[PDB]
Amino acid sequence: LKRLAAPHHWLLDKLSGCYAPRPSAGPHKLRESLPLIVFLRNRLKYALNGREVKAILMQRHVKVDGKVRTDTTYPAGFMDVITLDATNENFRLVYDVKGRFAVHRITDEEASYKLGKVKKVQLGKKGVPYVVTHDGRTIRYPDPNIKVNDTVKIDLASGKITDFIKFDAGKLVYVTGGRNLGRIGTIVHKERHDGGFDLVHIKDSLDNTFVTRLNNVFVIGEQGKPYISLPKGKGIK
Amino acid sequence: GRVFRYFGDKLLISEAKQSFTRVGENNLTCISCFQPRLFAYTVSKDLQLTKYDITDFSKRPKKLKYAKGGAKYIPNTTEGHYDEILTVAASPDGKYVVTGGRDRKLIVWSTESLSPVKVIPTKDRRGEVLSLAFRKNSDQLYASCADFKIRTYSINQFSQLEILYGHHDIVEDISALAMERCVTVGARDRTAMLWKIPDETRLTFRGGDEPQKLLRRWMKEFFCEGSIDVVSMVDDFHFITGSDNGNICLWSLAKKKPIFTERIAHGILLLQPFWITSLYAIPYSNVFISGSWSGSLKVWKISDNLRSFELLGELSGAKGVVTKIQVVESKFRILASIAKEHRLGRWIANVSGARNGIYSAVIDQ
Amino acid sequence: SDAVTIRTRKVISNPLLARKQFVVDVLHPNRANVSKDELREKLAEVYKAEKDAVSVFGFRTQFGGGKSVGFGLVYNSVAEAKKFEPTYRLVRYGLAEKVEK
RNA sequence: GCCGUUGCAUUUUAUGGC
RNA sequence: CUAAUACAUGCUUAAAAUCUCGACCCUUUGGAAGAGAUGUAUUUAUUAGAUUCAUAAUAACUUUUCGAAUCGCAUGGCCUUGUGCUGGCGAUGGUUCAUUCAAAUUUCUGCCCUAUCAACUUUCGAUGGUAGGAUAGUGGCCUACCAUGGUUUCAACGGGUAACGGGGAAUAAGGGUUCGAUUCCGGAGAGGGAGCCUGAGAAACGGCUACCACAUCCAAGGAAGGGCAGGCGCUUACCCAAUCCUAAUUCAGGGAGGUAGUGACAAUAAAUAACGAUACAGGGCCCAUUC
Repeated sequence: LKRLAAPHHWLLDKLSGCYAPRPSAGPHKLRESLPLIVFLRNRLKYALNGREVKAILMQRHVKVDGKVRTDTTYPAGFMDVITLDATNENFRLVYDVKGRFAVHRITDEEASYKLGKVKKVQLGKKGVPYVVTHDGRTIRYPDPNIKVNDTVKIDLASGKITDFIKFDAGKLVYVTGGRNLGRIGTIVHKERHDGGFDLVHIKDSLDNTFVTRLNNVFVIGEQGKPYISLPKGKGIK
Repeated sequence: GRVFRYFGDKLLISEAKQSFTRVGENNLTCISCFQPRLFAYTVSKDLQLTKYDITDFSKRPKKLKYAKGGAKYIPNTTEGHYDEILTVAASPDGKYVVTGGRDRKLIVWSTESLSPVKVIPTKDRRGEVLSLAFRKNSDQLYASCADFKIRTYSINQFSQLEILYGHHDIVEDISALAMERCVTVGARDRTAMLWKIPDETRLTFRGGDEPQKLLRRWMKEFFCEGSIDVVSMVDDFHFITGSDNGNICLWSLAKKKPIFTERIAHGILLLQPFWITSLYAIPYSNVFISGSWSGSLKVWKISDNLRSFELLGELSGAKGVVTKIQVVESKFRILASIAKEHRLGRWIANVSGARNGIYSAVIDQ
Repeated sequence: SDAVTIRTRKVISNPLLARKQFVVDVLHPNRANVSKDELREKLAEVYKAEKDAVSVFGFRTQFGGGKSVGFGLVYNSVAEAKKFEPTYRLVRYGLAEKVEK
């Protein structure tokens, strides 16, 4: 990846180089994830060089969602738990009110799960069904109530399902793409749109409405009462 | 830090212990008292430093040690003062105490054996020392200089840090706290400036309110600001100044204009208002003490909202020109250096009770 | 030798690299462009580890003279200087051999 | 610490002049 | 002459093994005659799908494919000790799916002017359907049959803009200048031709064979490169320390990248002196060229 071709949510300025760290192939997309090299020296700033990254990578300080991933440019995406065992830090990757990834230091058991919207449900080999989440993870043997547009609280010590929340009106949403990235308000109503592009209307606790696609609507809980500690700013914008 | 010690009401003022000591010097310019047993240091225009012990609150300050220079030390690398010493300041470790005056040098002294441990040339014919102020719990010397400078030293290593420029007349008064900032006045430019040492910036507050507009006030219901004589820092967010016409100006760091100005304090006696010749606040408190040659130290209580201040009272035990105020505690012991004339060699008129010495006043609770 | 008075600010504990980063300030009245060697000596006596546990670089001086600001480093041990430092600075400090090719 | 004056009688305490 | 990282060979373990059920007995922390069943790739056919996809059996198919003779940290567990079972930590391949990176087909939107351009296309596919071939893939994409069709007046098509195309970068009327040879990509060509290859991704010419122009060497048999850049006409060196990419990959590399040469059409600051002192000496200077 080249510079002035890197996306805006990495917060990198026009000087200092010619190329950008291209996100590697992985469970997340290239456009809505932030690489590990961009995470530690450009957000947390505790390294200074690109060479200083690989020294930290080969000392096993870091692990993403319980797994180390000691590649330079691994695409850590949304709801990912980056864990610094040295100095005892835990992190959750969440967007700002402007669309950029935020640092939110989380607790020790809030770092023991994540929330995964399932993308698709099909009947696998030998009669067992399976769900496929948005973060490149598959879970076989699901609860048969779980279908598409449902988020799943994931165990993170095993690949098993601990909780699921169905896509309903009045359940705590979070925008994951588009112009309205980073807003909350649990649902106004739905539009069918036979032919795709399904519009879900959201009005916040500060009583203002907006329109996003069904692509971007990611529920995280019930009204009020979230299932993850939200940063300051509260997605109200 | 902000103002938190609220004890203006607790001060029993009317029965404060008042006493006075006559000393063997003419025209004592300053007094500086250490608190870690408590010490005291006095310099006069008779070329002398004198060390007192004031750890016993019921007693007058008894004599420990004293040192007087002479005309031997005419050159400027001599280890002694050969002219009037205008200010004195003790280091917060109790190990050194430095003097300087019209001999345009800076002589650091040992508190133990009273020996000249350092002499520093200011290297300017206009680099006269006027006020030395130490940062609280530090050794970074702030030196007001008559060539419109502020010179910053270190004590433990005896070096020079940096110099601030900017004023338009002679910097008389400078006050500091434990942070790295200080307030200065230029005393005829009719402004005061706040100095951030690492930021190397200044914030300039402006006096000079015309009494003509006050004559508008005289239609609604005085005297000229000509010389901002003293400045004192109450907290890191506000300060005060004392003028040549009885007005005492309260200042906020968010206010370009005076957030308060008190009208005539020590009074008059066409007519002549008294000069605000001394001004010293108790640190991080709401209480401050202003002094004149009128004969009574007037003490004032800052309001809780930092918007006005109110009279605590008057202490009439000290007749003569009050040059410098020191306040120590444990109870409270007030010391005041009373000289026969003003600090600057200035002329004084018809003073009742011409005497030289130290005022002491103990206030309980 | 004019009371060097090396001042340090911006101290942040960095235990994941086992170090403490801080901006070195070098006031030097009547003294010009002192060293890289004496600086590592005289800031290791406020942290009290060793000379070769101290890295330093940078230092574009003030215009005219009398002030110099660079960038300083201190580690927890000698072996950390052999792992966490760049390869040419250790040759510069003397702690390594530059295999020329 | 120059002088005067008062209570303890001067060390102690208070006041006037240079 | 002779090795393996070469070629051809075979258990899937204590008699296979593991699962369910069971006429009955007994209450249980249970036990039984007998009764059923089990890995897997390719092509076609049938049927279930109640609540042709998945899933399954069925009947055949293929050169009938696979089925752990593995690797390291340690020289590993266990008994009266058997050709024993395999392997404490985690490592590779193989079966199959999704994802990621992409790649390919596809929807809509989007530039000047022009009727002094009113009809365009068919024919040997233009339009539709049938069926077949072809490809990684649905599809007139291609071929045989049948029909005579499809677009268009708030405008199809024909035609000019010497700007190879836009997103974009500066002055900042948005009209405009410059670049579009663009910072990102798309079309062309590597002497000209046809055929052929590798890789998931090339139509590779900065891959191969052959044909054609075409020249260099010759010991006279034969062997060989593709007519190219660069400069004048108006002297070009060093280094992977940073960014990113690659790695037999914490080593190093990069005709990626970074660092010195070149100077009156212009133009930029200011140096070539500053301050004192005395004895001699005056017909010294200006205006009317005048008087």
